[PDB]
Amino acid sequence: AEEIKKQVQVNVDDIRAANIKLDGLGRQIADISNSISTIESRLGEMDNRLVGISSQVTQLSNSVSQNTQSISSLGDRINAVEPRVDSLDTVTSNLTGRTSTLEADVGSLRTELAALTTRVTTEVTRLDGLI
Amino acid sequence: AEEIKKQVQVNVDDIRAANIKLDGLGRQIADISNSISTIESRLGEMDNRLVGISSQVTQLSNSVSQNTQSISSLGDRINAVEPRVDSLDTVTSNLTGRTSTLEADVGSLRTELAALTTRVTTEVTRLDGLI
Amino acid sequence: EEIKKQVQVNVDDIRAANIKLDGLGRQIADISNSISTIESRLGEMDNRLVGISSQVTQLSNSVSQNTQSISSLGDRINAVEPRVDSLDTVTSNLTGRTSTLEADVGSLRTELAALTTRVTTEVTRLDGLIN
Ligand SMILES: [Cl-]
Ligand SMILES: [Cl-]
Ligand SMILES: [Cl-]
Ligand SMILES: [Cl-]
Repeated sequence: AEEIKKQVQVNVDDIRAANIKLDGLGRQIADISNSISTIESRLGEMDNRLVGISSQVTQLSNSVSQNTQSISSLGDRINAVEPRVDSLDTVTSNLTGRTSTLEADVGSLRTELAALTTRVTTEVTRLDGLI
Repeated sequence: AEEIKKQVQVNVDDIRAANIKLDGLGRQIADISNSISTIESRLGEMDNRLVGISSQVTQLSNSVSQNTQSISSLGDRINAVEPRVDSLDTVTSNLTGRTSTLEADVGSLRTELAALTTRVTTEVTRLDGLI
Repeated sequence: EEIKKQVQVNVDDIRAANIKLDGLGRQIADISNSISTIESRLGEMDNRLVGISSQVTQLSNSVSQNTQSISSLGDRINAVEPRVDSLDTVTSNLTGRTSTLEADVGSLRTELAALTTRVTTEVTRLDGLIN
């Protein structure tokens, strides 16, 4: 029949349009599959960056721990030096005052020795004059 | 003719069902393309975040490097101070002994001069008596 | 006859298109699984960046404490050094004053011995003139 042949031909056409659509979707899918492989490789490149940064942070963490310890060692050394310098300031104050006292005492002894030298002359001259 | 007509309608229905299913698959693919765009935008935000993290790690590294150098300089300055304080301990210990010796010697000279002073008085009184 | 054959060809073509549709459906399901895994990897990456920044901030605070300690130690060594320089100078002046005292006391020692001998010489002489 005429109506039957016409519908059959419309179905042939519609099956062709559905196959065009299937071909288009297959290409969209293939391209997406390929693009996800590149995204996975972009993730790998970022993973590589993070491994290098983490390695640098761990190296810095070790350096900070060494420096915390070195600072503690320097602190023990300056802790120890300071009282030794305080003690030298005390000993030098002590010696300065004792040196000034010696210089006064030697000066007094020098003048007293000159007075006794003069006295021996005075008295010997006097006694000699009486003889 | 009858069987043909019935199968032609089954084909009309099956072609329409295939089209509806193809349209549903197209919408699933559009959703995946949207998921891909979001993933790419997350990766781009991570790249941008890495500019700040790299900058911060480098700033930290440089601060640690400066501190390592400061510790080295301070250690050299304490290494230089220590033997100077050891030297001053020696210098002041030897000066202390020389100051104590001078104090004993000046004390002895003072008492020896007092002995001679009285000897002069005694001998002059004696000689005066004989004249 | 021709119509009957074309209708069965359409049945065959619809069945082939349905195999392809079912295959594409499964390929889309697989791609959806790949996307879910990528989203999980992004979540892990996001936290790996948060973990690095957390560690860098913590380390920065430890470094700040060490920079502070270094400044403190630097203030202490800056203060100690001029005190040691001063002790070198003061002890050098005290040494010169001690050497001068030793020469002066030595001289007064010899002079006092000479005056002791002079008193003996002169008393013997005066006794000789009287007796
Ligand atoms: Cl290391
Ligand atoms: Cl972050
Ligand atoms: Cl950071
Ligand atoms: Cl006489």
